[PDB]
Amino acid sequence: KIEEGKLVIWINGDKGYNGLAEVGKKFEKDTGIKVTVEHPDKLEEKFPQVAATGDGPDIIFWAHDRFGGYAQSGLLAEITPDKAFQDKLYPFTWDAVRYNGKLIAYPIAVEALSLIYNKDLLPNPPKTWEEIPALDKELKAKGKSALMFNLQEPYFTWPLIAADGGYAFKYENGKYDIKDVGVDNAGAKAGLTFLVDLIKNKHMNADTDYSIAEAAFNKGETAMTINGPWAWSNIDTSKVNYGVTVLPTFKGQPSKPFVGVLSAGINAASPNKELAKEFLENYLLTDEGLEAVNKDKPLGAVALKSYEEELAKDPRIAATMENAQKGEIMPNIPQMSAFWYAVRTAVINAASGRQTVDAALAAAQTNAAANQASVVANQLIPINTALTLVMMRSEVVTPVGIPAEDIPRLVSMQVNRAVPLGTTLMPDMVKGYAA
Ligand SMILES: OC[C@H]1O[C@H](O[C@H]2[C@H](O)[C@@H](O)[C@@H](O[C@H]3[C@H](O)[C@@H](O)[C@@H](O)O[C@@H]3CO)O[C@@H]2CO)[C@H](O)[C@@H](O)[C@@H]1O
Repeated sequence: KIEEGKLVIWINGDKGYNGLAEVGKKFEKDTGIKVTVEHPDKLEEKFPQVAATGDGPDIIFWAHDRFGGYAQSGLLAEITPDKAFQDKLYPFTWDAVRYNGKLIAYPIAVEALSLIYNKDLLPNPPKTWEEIPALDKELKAKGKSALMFNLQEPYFTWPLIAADGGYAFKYENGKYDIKDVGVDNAGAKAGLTFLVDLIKNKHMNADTDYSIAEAAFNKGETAMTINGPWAWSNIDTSKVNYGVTVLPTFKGQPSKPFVGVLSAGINAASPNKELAKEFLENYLLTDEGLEAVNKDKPLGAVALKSYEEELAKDPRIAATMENAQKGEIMPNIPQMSAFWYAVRTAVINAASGRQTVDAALAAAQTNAAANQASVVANQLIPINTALTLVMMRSEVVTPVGIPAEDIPRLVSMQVNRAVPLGTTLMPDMVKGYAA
């Protein structure tokens, strides 16, 4: 699918890919180089799996946190901006995409979660997490809710987990100490406990995901959500009169969102490295280029100084940078995805009641040092067999499969194909796995 003299680009489905495609059509008009923008599911998992070979796209877009792992594995071309080009972008954004000395991607924009609120339900939004139970009660009476946001992705809960002292890897000297993990300290427990009580007290549902929370906010049913700049386009379109503001504090500490830098990497395997560079440097990272993407879905505070100077005038963007400042830039180290999986698991388990907070975070501290494991058949499993534990073991494999953490829930569910011993159990092999 990668061919000399064409570009294939991958970007996430929540970003402005139609806008990016317009930049691509301008590139093609100038250069004769066809550009195809795709937004695959699980692209960030898909990329390391397929570029491992020589496949995948010429250009990949993601937050910088995933980049060091791609670099560590040799999947990224070292990029070669000249000093004048580097000077067009904020130094702290190049920092985000520097790994083991080398620039491994182009920074595009600075993403931080903010509190989004409906001015016609809550004209004065809460300054603290602690007042939200009371607010939800008052609003429940009016047939509304106070707050909904995606609880299936740790990105969204981390600001609260971090507020009172949770952290990922301790930053010491000038290094991240990957032996000093902070997902199971007192502050982390306090934050996750506070969320678990929101659910226990019926102020939030453990099953709330991205699209549920978005539909509810945009339909005027809940007073508040937590989301990024990319979400503002759809709220605009729904004519909710909304504001963007600083996240609530918890125990008098600011929420500390993990800050991402949307970045564009060039595939080490691409025979279009120069074309990709000229697309990125001369078409995308221009006022016009970024405008076109931003108009589709807002980017946040862009890395390009000249266009940010304009965007910075928007209170929404100032709100984004205030939240950014209170939070922390994500590491880009390879251990970041293991960290995220460990915390994903902990949050989902604690919130659903499958595990206590303390137990869930103890497991997260241990798992942050490991890697996401998948279900592997421990026996020949004939077609239509109801799964028992002795049929399933756990292994760190690529491509990943059903999460090993799902084994208990798999018990009694049926496979729809014969699964040989040692085969990775995939989601499409199990009947009813969608639920
Ligand atoms: O939860 C499992 C998940 O963990 C890792 O995903 C994290 C991303 O790496 C990280 O950048 C961030 O993702 C957010 C984006 O930055 C933002 O642009 C927007 O698209 O929302 C994203 C959150 O949904 O946080 C997530 C974790 O929540 C890991 O790399 C993934 O492969 C893995 O599936």
